[PDB]
Amino acid sequence: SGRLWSKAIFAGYKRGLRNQREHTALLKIEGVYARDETEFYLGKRCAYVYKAKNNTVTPGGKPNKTRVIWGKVTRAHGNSGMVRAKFRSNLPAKAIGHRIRVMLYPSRI
Amino acid sequence: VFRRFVEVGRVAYVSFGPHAGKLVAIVDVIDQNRALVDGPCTQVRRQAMPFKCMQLTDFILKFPHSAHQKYVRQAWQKADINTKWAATRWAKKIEARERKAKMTDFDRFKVMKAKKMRNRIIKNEVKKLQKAALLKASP
Amino acid sequence: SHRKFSAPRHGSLGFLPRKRSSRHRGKVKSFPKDDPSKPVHLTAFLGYKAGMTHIVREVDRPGSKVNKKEVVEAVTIVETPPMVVVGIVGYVETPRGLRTFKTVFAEHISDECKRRFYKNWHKSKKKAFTKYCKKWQDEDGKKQLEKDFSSMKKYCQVIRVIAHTQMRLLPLRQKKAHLMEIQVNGGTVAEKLDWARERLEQQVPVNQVFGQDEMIDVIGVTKGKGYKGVTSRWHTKKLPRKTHRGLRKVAC
Amino acid sequence: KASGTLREYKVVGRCLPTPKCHTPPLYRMRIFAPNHVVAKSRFWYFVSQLKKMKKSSGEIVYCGQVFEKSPLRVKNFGIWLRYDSRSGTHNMYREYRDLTTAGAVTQCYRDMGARHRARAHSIQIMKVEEIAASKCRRPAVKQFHDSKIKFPLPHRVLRRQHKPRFTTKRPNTFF
Amino acid sequence: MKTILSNQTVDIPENVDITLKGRTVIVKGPRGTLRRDFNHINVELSLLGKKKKRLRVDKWWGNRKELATVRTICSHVQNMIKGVTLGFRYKMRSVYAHFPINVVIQENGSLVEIRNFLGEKYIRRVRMRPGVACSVSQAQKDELILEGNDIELVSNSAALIQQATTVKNKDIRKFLDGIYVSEKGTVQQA
Amino acid sequence: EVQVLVLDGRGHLLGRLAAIVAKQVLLGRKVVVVRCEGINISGNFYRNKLKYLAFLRKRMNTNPSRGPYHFRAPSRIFWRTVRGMLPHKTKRGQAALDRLKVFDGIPPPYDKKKRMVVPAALKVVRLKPTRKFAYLGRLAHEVGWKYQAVTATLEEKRKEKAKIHYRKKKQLMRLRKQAEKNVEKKIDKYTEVLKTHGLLV
RNA sequence: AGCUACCAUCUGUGGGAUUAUGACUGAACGCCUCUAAGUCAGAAUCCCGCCCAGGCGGAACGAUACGGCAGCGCCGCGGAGCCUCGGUUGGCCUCGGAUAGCCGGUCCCCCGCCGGGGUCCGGUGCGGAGUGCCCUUCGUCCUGGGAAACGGGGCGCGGCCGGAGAGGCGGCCGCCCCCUCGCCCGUCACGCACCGCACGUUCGUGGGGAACCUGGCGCUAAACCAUUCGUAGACGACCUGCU
RNA sequence: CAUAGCGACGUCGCUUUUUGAUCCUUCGAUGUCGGCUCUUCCUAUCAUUGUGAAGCAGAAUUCACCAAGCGUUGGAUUGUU
RNA sequence: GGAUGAACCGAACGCCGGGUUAAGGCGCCCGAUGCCGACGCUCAUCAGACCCCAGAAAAGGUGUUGGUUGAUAUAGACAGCA
Ligand SMILES: [Mg+2]
Ligand SMILES: [Mg+2]
Ligand SMILES: [Mg+2]
Ligand SMILES: [Mg+2]
Ligand SMILES: [Mg+2]
Ligand SMILES: [Mg+2]
Ligand SMILES: [Mg+2]
Ligand SMILES: [Mg+2]
Ligand SMILES: [Mg+2]
Ligand SMILES: [Mg+2]
Ligand SMILES: [Mg+2]
Ligand SMILES: [Mg+2]
Ligand SMILES: [Mg+2]
Ligand SMILES: [Mg+2]
Ligand SMILES: [Mg+2]
Ligand SMILES: [Mg+2]
Ligand SMILES: [Mg+2]
Ligand SMILES: [Mg+2]
Repeated sequence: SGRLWSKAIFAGYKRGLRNQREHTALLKIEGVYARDETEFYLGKRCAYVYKAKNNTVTPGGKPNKTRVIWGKVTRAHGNSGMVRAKFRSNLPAKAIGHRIRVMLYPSRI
Repeated sequence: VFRRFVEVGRVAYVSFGPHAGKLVAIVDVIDQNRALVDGPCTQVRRQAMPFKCMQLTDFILKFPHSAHQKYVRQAWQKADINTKWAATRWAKKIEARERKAKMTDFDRFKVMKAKKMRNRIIKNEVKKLQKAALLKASP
Repeated sequence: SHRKFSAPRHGSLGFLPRKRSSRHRGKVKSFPKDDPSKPVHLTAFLGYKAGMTHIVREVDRPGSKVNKKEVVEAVTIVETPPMVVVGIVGYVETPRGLRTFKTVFAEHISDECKRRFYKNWHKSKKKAFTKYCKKWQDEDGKKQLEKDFSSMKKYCQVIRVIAHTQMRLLPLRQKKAHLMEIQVNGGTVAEKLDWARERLEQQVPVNQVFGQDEMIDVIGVTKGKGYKGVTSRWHTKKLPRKTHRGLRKVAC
Repeated sequence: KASGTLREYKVVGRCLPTPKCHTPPLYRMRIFAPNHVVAKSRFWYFVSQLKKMKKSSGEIVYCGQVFEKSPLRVKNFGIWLRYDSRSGTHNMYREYRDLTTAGAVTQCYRDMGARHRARAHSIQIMKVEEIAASKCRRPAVKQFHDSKIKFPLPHRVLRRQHKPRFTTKRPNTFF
Repeated sequence: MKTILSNQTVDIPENVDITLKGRTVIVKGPRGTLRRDFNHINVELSLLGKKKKRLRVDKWWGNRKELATVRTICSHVQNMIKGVTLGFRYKMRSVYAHFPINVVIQENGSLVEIRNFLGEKYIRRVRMRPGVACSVSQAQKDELILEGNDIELVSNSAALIQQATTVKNKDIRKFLDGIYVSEKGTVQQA
Repeated sequence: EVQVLVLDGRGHLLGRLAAIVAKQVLLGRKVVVVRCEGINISGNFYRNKLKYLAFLRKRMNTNPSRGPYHFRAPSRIFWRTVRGMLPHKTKRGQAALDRLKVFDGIPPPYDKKKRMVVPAALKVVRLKPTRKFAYLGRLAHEVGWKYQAVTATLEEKRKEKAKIHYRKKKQLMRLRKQAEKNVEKKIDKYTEVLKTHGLLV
């Protein structure tokens, strides 16, 4: 019917120059390029959706190749509209530069 | 080449800053970067203001430099700058931006429907005009 | 510290990949710059080094010691049977260089020319260009050929002719002919295409390409000498007789 | 001494009374400082230079900000100062145009830093005075004394270079 | 210091007209048309009157270096007016001690051959800039006349001739030979 | 984004555009820079040519065939500049570098598409009007590039075709304006909705 | 014979931007000034050409496997399925450009009925606007009013044209076969309404590989070794020949 | 005639092709002079290209600039540098 | 943190989650200015760019920018031409 989630990019992990804190990730939401625009997305659920080789059970559906690592936006990062996200398991490094969905679920509007 | 000038009595539109979206009059000039600025009828009290956040309009008021609020306000009210401003294409472009921004979901749906029908009618007329212009045969 | 006496370098670094040539024929690598004011002509030819001899002639060099004098000069004989034109290649200029746009081959490709397309001619079924030559007869293939020539006419900047030598006229063992793209210079693209098209299947003698007492360039592969040391390869100085592990070497 | 937007302070101090003078004289200075703590420190610096006073042997009886008596009027400020260069000390007279005296002194500090690389600890502001437009001496200040001043804004640089970051239309600089 | 405004005005004679296409000045007069663009300078050009034809050059908020360009543009425009009304004529004299410099003016005054400069057998061929005509004066025995509409083109051709006739490997204070611009003036003397 | 971002190289500053492009391709975005001969470099031409000649001088003394590869085409120069801002010795950097295409002129896949512009890299806004600059095409040509003339000829043909297409588009838009004038009694009902909600002033 | 020697003989090359420098016009600084803006000439230097090599870089073209069941190519999205790789979740089909200026439209002059100029009229914080535009997905059934009815659909055929920089694309006609439906506002009720819940929704008939069935139209080849050569050579490699 | 070419008294530097000063690396070892051979690099340019200056008439020479493309040799004595 | 580094700057250490800082930073590599940051200075045909620190002096410049002192000028300066 429609997209129903905001597009975001897994830009990278929270890090210094030479230290990397993989437990939290940095997301670049499309169209959000200022810190004051990020207040809408705080607390929203976010998902890293990908495919694999073996079938896994799908809630309310038949098993397929789709797998999800769930998470949520925790706070803003930087002045340019980055956000920080905590996922149930740390995001794999192959997902850098790939799609994250921000799901609008815990709505406050 | 230039047509709009910084000068006493020139009406400027504030693009950004604390007074964004308001009209002011230039009362005086300070050191090439700032201007003594006064909107008595647009709710901008007299203050310094950089030239970077100004966008000059076509209206020029006639009062001497560094006059008081009384004379600036009479110059503004006589030959009303508010209505003459709202009549311009600039002001109603701003107003159209504002009312497009404040449009709700139901309003977006209604605009989508109206624009759908409008575009279809216009496209049919364009096709008719194209076929009417395609019947040319002249050596 | 600096070397004590100055001496020029041995050998030229302009020929550094001092390796076996990847080709046996010797490719042109630069054709003469094309100017449309000239008449349509070919820019190169293929010959075979027969041998050397010498001649006697009188010199007409004023102010020289040998003016109006007899000289004996060595000459090389290059046997040049007529080339046979069997194809046309169009090239188009791109911001990545010249690229081959379209190739059109003539009907009736000679047997010695067809030998060039086979590594083992003896075992071959001789099938090369057999289906291609059929398109010079049907109406559809002829229309496609006309479209190819029109595309070359309107899109190609330089054109070249495929020409092959005639092994059957030479005393050599080899029967496999030599193919070559020879550039056609001197006109508009349409004019040189018409000229090359009328020369298809035809013979071009060497006197139609080169004239008397003009200076040309010869391109070829030199005589092989096998694996050689530095003394014979770069002509470095031989080390003294007292040298222990060998003297035909570069010391440092 | 660092900076910000400077403020004017009237600082009045005196020596502590002793059984040599029960009423020592009161001394007043204008200090242009970021805040009252720095203002008191600079007051002690200057009165230690001029009189034979110390922060320990004296006290500060008043330190209050001096508000501009006409912040809505453009006026010309002459500033007499001295500063240490890399190779000596020089006295300077500089002119500025501003609504506030403190703003003019801030302009002076920035301009000295820009033109002479003079840091704020090297600069000693010794006089600030509003001057008549006929008493001005700096042509960059004098050229704004036109009752019919008029100039355009010739080459207006786009400052919103990242909203949008990517666009089809190239910017216009003529307005 | 940035100066608010620096302006300079050039009067245009009645027999010549000036057209502005941005910063491209087209000056059309009795002797031809001179066209020159000043797009490398950020100034404002305007034609003021419909009566006496003033052309004003304005520079706003210019520092010392770019306030120097206003009078440069004005002088270039005045030279264009002068070229299209009176033209430019440069008179050169050939000076020599022993070997006479033989000058032959080839096709339509666009080529100059210097033959016997310092007695050497090299023939100097100098090609005039387009629009510049060289000729041999009928008033003086050793004199070239270069005539044209563009002062820069005429003087550039004169400099080409002068630099072509250059003594080398000798004391030039003693070997004074060569062709030197004697005077710069106009045609029609008006 | 998900589409290919096509950027016109004309009027853009080299390092500014290269920084923008490098960040874009590191964010997993397909970027295609066309007309790389139109890229500008701040500072006068002799200075920029001297910089590239110093780059030419830097070569491996023992075996120059292994040394730095000095690419002479403007597209390859810009590609190497972007590679200098990418972490090209890791897999992430190599993938980001793969997501970038550079061209001299505008090739047929992209001459029929709209081209974006980066204002933060534009010379007109990033450079004072009195400063001097160099053209990447001219610098490349004088430092070893061979295809300045043929690229210019093909660009001129492309511009002629684009002028024809633009005339067709103008004629179509004039016809559309005439159509809107022709049907207005049957259009004003929806025109009022659009005007009410701010579309179509 | 072969190899070989300044111990014999032959051959060895063209542009460009410019350095130093000398100048032009010209301010700054009513003069002057090679310099500030703008120009000129300029070299054993520099870069390129000529020349040597030719990328984990491309192009064009040729031939593409049997006389026996024997392999392959194209056409049908033709079917039934497997194995594997995953990304993505509407499109924009394009003036050239200037920036101390632009854009649009229109009457007279010139060039093939369309463009270029000169007017004139508009817009310019770009609204003929990428802060934009287009498409817009719940589906049907009664059922009226408007848009259209010179209209939409054809993985339907046949024909034409344009596009070569990497055209891998796009456009237009003729025949035939459908429905008067799809677009807006209304009338009318219905669909699993799966009892609050995630990976839903697209590209997509995705890419790639083996294999089965089903038809049609087509093809019948080379490379390498072995042998020979000696224009080649440590060995490989290379140039060759073989009813 | 200070400054074509030089430069006293003073004074500011650069270089690491001299010789020192030091002793950081190497004493379960980095083969220690010169020559021969061979390649490359530097410029603080001897020659050649293009220039400027002279107490540059010409010739020769001298000073300086861009400049390291190219060249800088055969011998007697000496282990020699 | 200073790219790199025994000693510099910050800070000293059990295994972790969240918040906030130091010194240092925020075009891209590379987290962070994608602020409509402020005012000036500066063009370099060897520009400049951050403690230790990793290169420079005396002496000059009619490049430009400020400042100090002095002088001339409608009783006509200054510069040009005579
Ligand atoms: Mg030597
Ligand atoms: Mg021995
Ligand atoms: Mg002499
Ligand atoms: Mg020899
Ligand atoms: Mg003059
Ligand atoms: Mg010069
Ligand atoms: Mg030149
Ligand atoms: Mg010790
Ligand atoms: Mg050992
Ligand atoms: Mg050893
Ligand atoms: Mg030197
Ligand atoms: Mg060499
Ligand atoms: Mg560290
Ligand atoms: Mg460091
Ligand atoms: Mg400390
Ligand atoms: Mg923590
Ligand atoms: Mg850093
Ligand atoms: Mg970052």
